[PDB]
Amino acid sequence: PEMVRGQVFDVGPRYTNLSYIGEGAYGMVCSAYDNVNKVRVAIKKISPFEHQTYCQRTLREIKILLRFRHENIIGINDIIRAPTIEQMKDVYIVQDLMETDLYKLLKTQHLSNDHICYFLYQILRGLKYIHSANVLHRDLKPSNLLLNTTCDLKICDFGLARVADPDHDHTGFLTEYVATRWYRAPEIMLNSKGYTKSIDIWSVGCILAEMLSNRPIFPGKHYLDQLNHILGILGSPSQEDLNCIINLKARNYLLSLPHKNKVPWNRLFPNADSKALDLLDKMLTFNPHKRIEVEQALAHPYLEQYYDPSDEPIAEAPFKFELDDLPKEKLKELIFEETARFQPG
Ligand SMILES: O=C(CN1Cc2ccc(-c3nc(NC4CCOCC4)ncc3Cl)cc2C1=O)N[C@H](CO)c1ccccc1
Repeated sequence: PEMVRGQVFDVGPRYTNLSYIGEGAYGMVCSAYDNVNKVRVAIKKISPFEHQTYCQRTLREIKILLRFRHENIIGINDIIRAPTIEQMKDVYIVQDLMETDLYKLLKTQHLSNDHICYFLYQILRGLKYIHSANVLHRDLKPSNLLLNTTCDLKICDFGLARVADPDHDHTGFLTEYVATRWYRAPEIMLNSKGYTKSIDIWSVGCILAEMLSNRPIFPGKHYLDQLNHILGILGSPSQEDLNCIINLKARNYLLSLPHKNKVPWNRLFPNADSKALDLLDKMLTFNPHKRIEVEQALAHPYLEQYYDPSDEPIAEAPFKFELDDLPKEKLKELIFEETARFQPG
């Protein structure tokens, strides 16, 4: 078999001429020539069966992405694994190959207002579909937005995604959380388990802000520093928004802080389109109940040149699947079952 940077890449006969793309905790990714469709593809090798939480992510990723079909959501084209559970140590997930991601693009490229508008439109168009399936992405960030050579955008990495559960969203103050720090909504640190659609809109707000300046808007250096940054720009919460936080630890923390005034968006972003800043403000609302929803965001005047609800599809039914209690050994079985459709047969 072909190897790349040490690892065996058992992807043939269909996929040949591998080039290394990158690596992480997930595994390793290469481009490969697909000998059926005659295009290069992305292939990521995942080796998760020795820890339950890698199994969870892999299964969430697989189940969600096979059910979803949308232009602004990365699909799964093919999955390669051994023919038996016993022999299955790796899963190879085949996906459309994208030129870059919004993280890499933001470190080197100034975005025109027309690019920001188009990228924001596509994020929200994909997110409309996600939310319509009652799913929360929960880790939206520049590196999870893939881009092709014509700036078409696809949301990727559904391994932290959850079915929405707003009746069980409440928790205590400083309750530990998994998703990416700079894009975490203020309520995560105060009283939310991150089980409502509003968590994703916050992350989109952060991404909008970052597109306007090429710098993260709330670059907290650790867990409660993240609220420090947030409140440094939004200013102190209003009496009404505070009264919505019934948890006493969280409310009294907020009351203990000196009063801070709102930094106006147009001084933080002096060159930004004023409509973009109005939408930003509505996505970066402190109170999650008052935060704009995806369909409202799409209908915002900033996006008028693209808004077309008949061309912003929704999912055919809500998604349902839970996984926290299931062992490593059951999750292997489910990944095996979920990938069977791709086997010769
Ligand atoms: O799978 C992932 C996360 N990842 C990693 C990755 C790498 C590359 C591409 C990708 N990249 C490109 N092009 C690139 C060209 C170079 O510039 C950048 C873009 N084109 C297409 C794709 Cl799909 C996509 C992904 C993705 O979704 N994590 C699973 C589930 O959470 C997981 C499972 C178990 C434990 C931990 C995590």
